[PDB]
Amino acid sequence: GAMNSSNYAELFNNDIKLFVDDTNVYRVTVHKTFEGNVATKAINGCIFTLNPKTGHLFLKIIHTSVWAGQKRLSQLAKWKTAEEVSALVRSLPKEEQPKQIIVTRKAMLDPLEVHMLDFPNIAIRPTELRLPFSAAMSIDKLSDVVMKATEPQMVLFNIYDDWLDRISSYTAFSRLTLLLRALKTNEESAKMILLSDPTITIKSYHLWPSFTDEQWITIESQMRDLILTEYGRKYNV
Amino acid sequence: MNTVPFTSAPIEVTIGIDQYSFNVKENQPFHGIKDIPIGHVHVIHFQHADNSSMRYGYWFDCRMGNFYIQYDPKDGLYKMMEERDGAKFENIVHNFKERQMMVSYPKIDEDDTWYNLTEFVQMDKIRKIVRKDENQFSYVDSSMTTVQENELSDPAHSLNYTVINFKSREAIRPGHEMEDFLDKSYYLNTVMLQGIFKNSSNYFGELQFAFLNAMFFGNYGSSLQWHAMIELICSSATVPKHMLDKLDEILYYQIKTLPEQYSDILLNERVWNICLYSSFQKNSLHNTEKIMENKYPELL
Ligand SMILES: COc1ccccc1C(N)=O
Repeated sequence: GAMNSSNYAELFNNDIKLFVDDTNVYRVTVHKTFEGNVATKAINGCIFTLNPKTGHLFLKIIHTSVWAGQKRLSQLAKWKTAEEVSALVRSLPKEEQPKQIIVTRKAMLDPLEVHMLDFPNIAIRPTELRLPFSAAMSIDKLSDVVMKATEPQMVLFNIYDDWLDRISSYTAFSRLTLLLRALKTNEESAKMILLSDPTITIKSYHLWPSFTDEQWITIESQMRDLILTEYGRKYNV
Repeated sequence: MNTVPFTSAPIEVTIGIDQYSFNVKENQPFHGIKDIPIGHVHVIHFQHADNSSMRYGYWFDCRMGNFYIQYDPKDGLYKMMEERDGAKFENIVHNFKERQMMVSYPKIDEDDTWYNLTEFVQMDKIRKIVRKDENQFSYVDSSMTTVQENELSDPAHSLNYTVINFKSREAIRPGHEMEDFLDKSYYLNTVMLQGIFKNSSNYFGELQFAFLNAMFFGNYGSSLQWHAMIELICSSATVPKHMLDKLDEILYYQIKTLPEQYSDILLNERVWNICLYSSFQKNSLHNTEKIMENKYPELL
């Protein structure tokens, strides 16, 4: 059933599972036409499919050509997401296929369940957690590969860099969701935090800066301040 | 006109015959029902005065044999039976018509209600849903589960309705997932009508039988089946025009006949609001939408 604060450690057990977030699949800019009407222009999107235990991120880039000539794109986008996740599962060896897929938005349940009828043993689950995966496009290297794609493409990342060498997957996921929550609440501030000190760099094969354990504690504290702050500037407290 | 005689009425019981019903007191001199119209299936049904639990009854067609009811004090119910001996049955029934010990099937001449509720229902198809092949009539009660219910526990006592499941490999063609889920015409027309039911008359027959078992016995799995068969049609963009017109008439008479006080349990709010107001056929059921809106505006 649904995933929530009570069964949170289940994410880091040894049953293969994936989170699927569809919030960046169908992306548009809204603009005025010469006649003074409004139109949309689609831009490249991505499916965010993440193993929370290992950090493996299957980033399926959604090129705008997939929308050409199609109607009801917000609905199609959920079914396209489900088709691509299904194709991903089918491409994995049996022993790498997930036992559970957790969708971050409940409108993905039926599209994914229907595309996975062939996999009766894979549980499709919602969640009550408000996860900040929409902010994935605030990670510069992920945004860059999506916007440069000229065709459909799958790119594989580890969203934890090398963190699992030093911390558990529970702690790495907590760090990831704090970073992403901050980027979602105030992107400018969050990004200022992560890069202010020019001596801390991002390795070519990484997404985030190479912080020492001590510097991560500083960083993490500065993100909780930001999130609390913005919650002030928002609600006035 | 045919007759369903009774040996006796040893226990107080409300007896239904199709959409009619009457009370019989314990050991009252009741010996059955006469003037039953030939040409239709019928249902004779029972609710004991001491235990409203278990409504039960028998589907039958008098063209298929001579049937009578006898109370079994061991199993505690009124049982339908068949008499092979015609001459004896005629001779025993006549004795009763002479002593005026029978109630008359009370059909008003203007009234087509029973025809309109059973137009496509045939005994041969009832007997495939209700498997008990040594009898020409079929027993149904409030508690019997359907084959699909048993998949989600006695198989001999099941209602073998056609399984309908919108998220099933039968319903959804590989590669047409979105198309087939959002527009069920493939499942309705190819899988169910051409494949399983063969024609729409057989589909409507099962739909009508499911409704009648829901209404007369409060059979929950039959109610599920009735709504699923409605929803499969309403959720199909492509339906033969004659089928939509006939469905409108079928449902109209079902909604007309439904007890006003059972609407809360016998009508599924989601299915009806979807069918009448969101589905492909939202504008194709004029008679049904008008009676629903005037009789059950709360549900909507
Ligand atoms: C003659 O048919 C019967 C056979 C046994 C008992 C009663 C009946 C009857 N018709 O009521």
